Amino acid sequence: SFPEEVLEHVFSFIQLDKDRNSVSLVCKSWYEIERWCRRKVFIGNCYAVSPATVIRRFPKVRSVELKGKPHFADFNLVPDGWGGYVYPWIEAMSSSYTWLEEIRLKRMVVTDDCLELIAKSFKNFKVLVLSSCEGFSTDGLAAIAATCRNLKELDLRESDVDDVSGHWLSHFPDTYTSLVSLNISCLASEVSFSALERLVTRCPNLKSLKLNRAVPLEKLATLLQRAPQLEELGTGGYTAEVRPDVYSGLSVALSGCKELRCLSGFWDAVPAYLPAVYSVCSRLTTLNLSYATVQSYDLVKLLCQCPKLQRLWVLDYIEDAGLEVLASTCKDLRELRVFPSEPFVMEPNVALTEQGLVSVSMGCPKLESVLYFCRQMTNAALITIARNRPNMTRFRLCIIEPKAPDYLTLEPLDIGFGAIVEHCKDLRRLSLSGLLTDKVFEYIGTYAKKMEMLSVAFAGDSDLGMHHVLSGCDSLRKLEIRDCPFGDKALLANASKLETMRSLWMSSCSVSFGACKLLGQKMPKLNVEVIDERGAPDSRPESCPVERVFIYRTVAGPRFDMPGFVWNMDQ
Amino acid sequence: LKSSDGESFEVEEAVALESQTIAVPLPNVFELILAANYLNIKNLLDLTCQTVADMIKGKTPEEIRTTFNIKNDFTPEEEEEVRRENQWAFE
Ligand SMILES: O=P(O)(O)O[C@H]1[C@H](OP(=O)(O)O)[C@@H](OP(=O)(O)O)[C@H](OP(=O)(O)O)[C@@H](OP(=O)(O)O)[C@H]1OP(=O)(O)O
Ligand SMILES: O=C(O)Cc1c[nH]c2ccccc12
Repeated sequence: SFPEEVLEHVFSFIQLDKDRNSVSLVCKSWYEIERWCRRKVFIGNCYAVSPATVIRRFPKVRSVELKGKPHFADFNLVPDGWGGYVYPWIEAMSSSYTWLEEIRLKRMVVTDDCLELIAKSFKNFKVLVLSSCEGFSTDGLAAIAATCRNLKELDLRESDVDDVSGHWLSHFPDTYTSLVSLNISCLASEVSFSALERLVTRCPNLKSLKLNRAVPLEKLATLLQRAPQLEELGTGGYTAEVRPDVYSGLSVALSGCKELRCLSGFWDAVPAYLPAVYSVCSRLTTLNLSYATVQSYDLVKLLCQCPKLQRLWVLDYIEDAGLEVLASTCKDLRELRVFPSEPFVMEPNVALTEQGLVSVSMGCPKLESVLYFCRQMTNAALITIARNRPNMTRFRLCIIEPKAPDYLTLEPLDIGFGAIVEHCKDLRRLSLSGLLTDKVFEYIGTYAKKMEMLSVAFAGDSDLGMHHVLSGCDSLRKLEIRDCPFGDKALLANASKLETMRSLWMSSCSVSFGACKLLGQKMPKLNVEVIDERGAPDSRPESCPVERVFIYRTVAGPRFDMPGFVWNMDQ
Repeated sequence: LKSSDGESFEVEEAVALESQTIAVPLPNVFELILAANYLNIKNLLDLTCQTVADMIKGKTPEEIRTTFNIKNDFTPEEEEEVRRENQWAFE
């Protein structure tokens, strides 16, 4: 109800994607003012929309975030070459968003050409996050280091980089001082240590430093003395000859970092050097001990010192006894992830069971996010967890043996997971495992009204199970399924449901090529992609199950970069 | 300082230089917002504008326009096309 100047100013105070979208739809006038002052754009599926559409709607963007391959790519189920190329995005933006500051990519293919184009088009470029990306080398890293004079973040989390050489880092010039966050943890190639040390020294705003394994433990203290303002540290290698002078240099350097809240790295960690980390312990909010294969009592010694801990990622070496300690000591714990050591061994190498998760659920009243890998489970334990933690928002349970029943009753785990979705009303994410019938899905459809993301493997009896989910799950945005006896019937019965979701993934299920064709006919605003490496789906009977089908809504239509093993079903 | 209704106001230089406009007849003094803006008083403008933004945050289009007395000038098709792009592409 105000001059255009005032509304624009009102909007500066609205930065959430959803609120921005609501304002754009109050009237044509607000639509117009908001397009023009929108700073950030989040594109959760890069094939849901074209670069040209984004660039013309939102001409003044300074921050973009893009995601490519679906999650099951992490499990090696999307073959190489499938797609997720960011180049076209960067080419379109290169001439349009001259002022762009941030690019955050997740599971995209990013090449050295991409990186060079970024470096050269965006003078004010400050933030590059490459999360689980692939396609580039240290040469492309070299171009960013040499050219991006304003760079504040270079974050490479879990990317596959072509490790040509560690020389790229020494391309940051001596005039460069603006670095705030560096995560080189995925790099195998050794960086020039003195180049690194000189970079840390000349960068006073550096707050997060996550090293690669090739920085040895004995060099860590030297870097820390140069960056006492650090809030996050990921160590390099954590192994050395056990020596007083080495241990004490490390101890002093770390206790000189008074702002440190987050610790990670710990590769090859030797128990003798873990204590250097103790002065920091009392203020730590995140600990990632995932690469540390030290044993339960050693983890317990550390964790006793960590009353403020909010996030723990640990190996199952923690064991139930360790988790019982965690539950006592860490009352502010929000997130627990427990990863398998030895997942390709069926008999337990560690004493980590349901009881560890039970203890934590009882003792940690703010615990709301779980990823837990174990070998056995009971419906009784799941029911206790759900009752204790009605506040759970993300619950991810992976029992190592597919289709393992309750180990005491031999019943499916339908009832235990039923209890989770029944008692945890704000549960937004679930993944399942153990023996499960169609009944679990019926519980899910009935109770999981807030669930946004569901991952399923080796579960269910028939299409009625998938039908319950599509029919009942009001907030569903992502459904990913492998190896379940789910076919044509639920998929076609619930076709318009699919236009309310980001995507549906099914691999090794029983969805026929005929069903895929039909769904593509019926739903032209869907890209229905058959991903199958046996050759043309035409060369087999229509009734034959496809290897994989990936389905997603889009306003851009069929994509232009499908490889030879991918077919779109649109007419 | 003289207001638009002929009234007269006694303030000091300190208080009066907070207006970049003033910095005296003010023939133009939601009404507060118009006032911050016209007088170019930066904090008051921020403060009023953040308050209005709070009236928006978390509301759907219909309610936003309910509260500010705005009428829908999108044809049904237009509103369909924008909501879809908003949701499919940008959320
Ligand atoms: O909101 P989405 O687009 O559905 O993204 C989610 C969300 O990550 P964001 O922080 O990008 O919102 C999950 O995060 P949480 O809500 O659990 O904090 C994250 O899970 P992780 O915590 O394990 O990072 C998950 O990533 P993933 O599916 O790899 O586990 C990712 O979903 P995407 O797969 O679509 O990016
Ligand atoms: O969520 C995870 O990463 C683990 C998990 C547990 N059950 C699953 C089923 C399918 C895919 C992943 C999982």
